[PDB]
Amino acid sequence: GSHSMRYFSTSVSRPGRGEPRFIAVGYVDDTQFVRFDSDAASQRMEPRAPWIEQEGPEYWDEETGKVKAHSQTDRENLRIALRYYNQSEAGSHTLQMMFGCDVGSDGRFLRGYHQYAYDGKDYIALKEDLRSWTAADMAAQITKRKWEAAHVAEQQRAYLEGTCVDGLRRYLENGKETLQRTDPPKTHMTHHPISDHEATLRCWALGFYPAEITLTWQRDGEDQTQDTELVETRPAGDGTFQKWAAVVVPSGEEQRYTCHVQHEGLPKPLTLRWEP
Amino acid sequence: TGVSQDPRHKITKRGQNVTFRCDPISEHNRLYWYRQTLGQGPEFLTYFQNEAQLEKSRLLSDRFSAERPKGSFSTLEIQRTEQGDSAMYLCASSLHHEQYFGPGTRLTVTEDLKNVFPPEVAVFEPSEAEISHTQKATLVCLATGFYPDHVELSWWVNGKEVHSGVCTDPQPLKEQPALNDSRYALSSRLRVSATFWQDPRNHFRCQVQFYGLSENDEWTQDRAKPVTQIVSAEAWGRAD
Amino acid sequence: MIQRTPKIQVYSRHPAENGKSNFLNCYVSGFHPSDIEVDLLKNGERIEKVEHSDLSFSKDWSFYLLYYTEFTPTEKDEYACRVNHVTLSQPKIVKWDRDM
Amino acid sequence: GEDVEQSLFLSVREGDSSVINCTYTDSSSTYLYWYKQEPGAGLQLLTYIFSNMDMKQDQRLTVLLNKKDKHLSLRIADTQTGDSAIYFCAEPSGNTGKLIFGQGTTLQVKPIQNPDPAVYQLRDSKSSDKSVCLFTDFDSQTNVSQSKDSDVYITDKCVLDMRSMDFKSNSAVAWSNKSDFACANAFNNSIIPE
Amino acid sequence: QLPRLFPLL
Repeated sequence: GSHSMRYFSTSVSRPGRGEPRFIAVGYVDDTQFVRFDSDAASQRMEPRAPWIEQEGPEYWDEETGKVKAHSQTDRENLRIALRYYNQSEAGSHTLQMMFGCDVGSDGRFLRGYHQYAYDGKDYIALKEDLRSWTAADMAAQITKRKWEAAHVAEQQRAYLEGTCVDGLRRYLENGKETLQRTDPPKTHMTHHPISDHEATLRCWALGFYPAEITLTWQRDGEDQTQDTELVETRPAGDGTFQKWAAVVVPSGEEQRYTCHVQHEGLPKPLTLRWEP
Repeated sequence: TGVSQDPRHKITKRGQNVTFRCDPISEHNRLYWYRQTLGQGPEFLTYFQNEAQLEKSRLLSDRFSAERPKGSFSTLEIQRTEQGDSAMYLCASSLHHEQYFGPGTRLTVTEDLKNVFPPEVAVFEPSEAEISHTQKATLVCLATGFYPDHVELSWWVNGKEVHSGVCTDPQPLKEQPALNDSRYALSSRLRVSATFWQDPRNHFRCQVQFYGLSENDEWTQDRAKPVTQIVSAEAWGRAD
Repeated sequence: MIQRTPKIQVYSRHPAENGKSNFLNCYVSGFHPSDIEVDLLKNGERIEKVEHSDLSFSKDWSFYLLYYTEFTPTEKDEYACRVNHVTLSQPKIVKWDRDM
Repeated sequence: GEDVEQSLFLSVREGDSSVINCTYTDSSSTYLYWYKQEPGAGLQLLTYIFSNMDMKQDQRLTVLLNKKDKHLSLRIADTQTGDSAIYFCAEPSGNTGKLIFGQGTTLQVKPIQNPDPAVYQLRDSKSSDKSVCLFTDFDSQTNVSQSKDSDVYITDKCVLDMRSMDFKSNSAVAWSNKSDFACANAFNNSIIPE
Repeated sequence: QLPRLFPLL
């Protein structure tokens, strides 16, 4: 369908116990393809899927030099933020950025992303029109005035519309077997009666990709309630994901309700009921 | 605004040391040094991201060092300056991607300061044949016998710098062109109405600004110290 | 700043069948800051051969790790994830329920 | 490995379109500059295009880019004798913002003014003794090379604009301390094609 | 594929 590529930087100051720590990770869709960790021996953009290992010597040396200079830049970025917030150096802080781009089935460019968070909060993000920034506070405003004078957005747009897309298409084509697959969800139902008066109905989606799912309980027609609970989608660790949804009910009342699964894979959205 | 650079000209003895300053535009986190030898495009030397020197080149020798203490102005020390390092040392600064350049430091490295001569200037007055044939008068300025090639030649008419009807030579003439150490010559021309030229209340001054030696430069020869100085020639308008 | 207590799930890559090769997962989601300590526990004792996923985050900028170790379930055996954060005043133990 | 290639030298007539191409080194370069150097010391940013743009117009300047060929070209629609200068194309290199430059194209712009060739002798304002020969109002296709003798100095063709009269003239100068030096016989064998 | 230039805050 439409696919995406996101890199995620994370820098964390370590007053007294060295220079800050930089960790970056690459993803296409819900599938991680590289990693760099500044504390590691290797000092290199390392591969993280068996399909990205086929890219030639140049790719590795190129990517290492960049993610290495990404780290020296987000290093000094922590230093500036300190000063913008007049915070004491003895304190430890966290700068995360996230960027990347998206394409349709036409393989054509769709959306860019370029966002920063300081200490777990939005700082500055490039609008979907890629000419402007949203500043979260009056320090971001300082950044927003420099970046508008610099013409950062015009330059970053060129990267996103260009090298970012080019990258993504190659990965979708070298990695087609992995990245361009739908794994349908395997769906079973457990029942654990809490007492003789009431029982628990758990709706299981296992071993499906990508992560996006919508699991919906209902009784005798439509039912959306906080009587229902959902655990956040979790990774199985083999490249598929898991989710379960539970609902509680009276006894001998198990067929009044059904569970409904939507996923990219399934030609038809399913229904699940309890057989003793 | 614009990047600044001290000093704009430098003459060293071969093997003395030399430090250039560069002040970039306020609030510009990135600073780059290049060198450029005339006839060529600039080669990258070193890069600063505030206080941190994040890139240098193979080019850059042990002898070369740069520093941006305080994240602002930068220096460039060159040690044991050989003639080879005679070059324009340019400074650029950028908020992000757009570099703005300085006016640069033109460095001439000479084996000995007895090779420094200031120019001799002369104005030559126009031909009867021009005046009649064209109703125009051309003066020629001739500056000769100067090393190094650190001059700025201007025309002044009744005390006004003339920014039209002038071409100074695009670049100078070596008296012995084959040798690298050789003195230089340079012409400028000013063309006017032959009626401007005939008015005798009209002053014409040719002016060569030479960039020579310093107070801190040491001179013990039987000759006037070739300091930074203006040397000029004058002609008055003639009814003839 | 902004702090964010970690959500925890402890689970098995596969429907657990007694004496079958499987992987034990501890997933810790939606926490800030990134510093976290995590241990998979056999009964009350600590497994020393655990690996963790590389550090990422979600739309809310909150971090998530996966922790895994190979294992073979036994009907008697009990299996725990233990987690310490700057948000938590004592480390949190979560027992692996086979049905979760 | 390889370098930003452009031409060393380009000649053109007042009012013609000057067109400097270069070929740059890496597709991933998001921006490309033209800088300008006049006689002197000051290197001045002219214009740049982003890699996601075909064209960029700016008064008399136009810039075209073909990312596929890594081909960049600067265009100047009416050309003045003032436009004469060195024009450098410049590409980012690596992960700094650091630039590699072309060798620079010199734009010689020729006056279209009707030639009226002449040599003259000028006398020193202070010493009647000292003289210079001037060669002026000569054609632009005419070129002054330096001397055959080594005691005789000839300067280079140099364009002069008197802006009150809309007038331009190539001109060169020659001199000598030789006793026999003759203005007629100075430039006459130094007249060469463009 | 990564960028070759990153903004300063």
